[PDB]
Amino acid sequence: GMRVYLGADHAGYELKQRIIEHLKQTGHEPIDCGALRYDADDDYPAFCIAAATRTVADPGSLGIVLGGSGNGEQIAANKVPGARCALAWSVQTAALAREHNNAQLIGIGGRMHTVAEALAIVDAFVTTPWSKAQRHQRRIDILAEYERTHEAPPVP
Amino acid sequence: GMRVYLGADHAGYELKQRIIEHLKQTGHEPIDCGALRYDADDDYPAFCIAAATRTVADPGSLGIVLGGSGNGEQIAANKVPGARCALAWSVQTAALAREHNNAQLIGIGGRMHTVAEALAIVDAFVTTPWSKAQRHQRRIDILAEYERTHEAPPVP
Ligand SMILES: O=P(O)(O)OC[C@H]1O[C@H](O)[C@H](O)[C@H](O)[C@@H]1O
Ligand SMILES: O=P(O)(O)OC[C@H]1O[C@H](O)[C@H](O)[C@H](O)[C@@H]1O
Repeated sequence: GMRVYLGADHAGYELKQRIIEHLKQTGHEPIDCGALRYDADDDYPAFCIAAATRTVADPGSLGIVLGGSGNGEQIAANKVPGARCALAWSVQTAALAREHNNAQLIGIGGRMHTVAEALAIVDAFVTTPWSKAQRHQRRIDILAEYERTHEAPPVP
Repeated sequence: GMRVYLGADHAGYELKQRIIEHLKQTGHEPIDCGALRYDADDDYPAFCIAAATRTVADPGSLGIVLGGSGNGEQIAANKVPGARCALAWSVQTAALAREHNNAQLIGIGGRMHTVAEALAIVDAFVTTPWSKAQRHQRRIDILAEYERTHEAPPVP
């Protein structure tokens, strides 16, 4: 049972609703950060930042951000200090986001997948463990340090 | 002809050399930020931060970050202030990254695509114009302001 913060704009809104239901039915705890209704002109960054901020503030939780293409949503989420947001476009990439990047969040482009495909991605994301492998941790650490100082690490 | 800053770790290294060749042959200006050799144990963040930093520092340029899965690489690039790095997993997502997100960078997962698929992704990214549509600019602006102030925009 994972806690999962969900954020979506209008383009991800109906998929977000289906994912909430799916997560409830599969033993997890979805928390809706908005949008709480369909507003055709609404702007994804607020909801992505909301979901990412909550996820980083609640260590051990996960987050999913949803819009049309997934890319703006993950870009926005990655601007939150400490957040690592992968773009999940397949079951394999959702799994690797957890296993290699210890990604707390994924973005999913609601316009790029059928509901069934999207729910399979969600499943992979919420069930795949972080490997804790030394090299993966080292790379996350290097990034975390860069976030702290904004000093670009040297290239060999 | 675009200027394109390229970064890669060992997993994206061979694909990078291939993309450099392709960009030269198609009238563009690639600039290699490393890795300059195959090193099986090397760490993607420095190469991605390097490419993203150079790209943001040179308005009008684009950048491409390359690794195994693409996701760690775009996460790293997105930590650079002002950088918008999309995960390009298809010709469509490469195109929309430019059209909708005015993304200066894409990440590509070398282990996820054939060379021919990757090069078609590259072509879409370096030839698709930014739309400049009001709503897309507004969202990019909202994100830039969050980046500047870390004041999370309010959610309805
Ligand atoms: O405003 P519309 O619905 O056309 O587009 C909204 C979408 O724009 C871009 O594609 C963003 O990456 C994001 O996915 C957002 O959901
Ligand atoms: O160290 P190895 O080669 O197993 O993996 C390296 C890869 O790790 C992760 O997948 C990152 O997202 C990135 O794609 C990197 O290139």
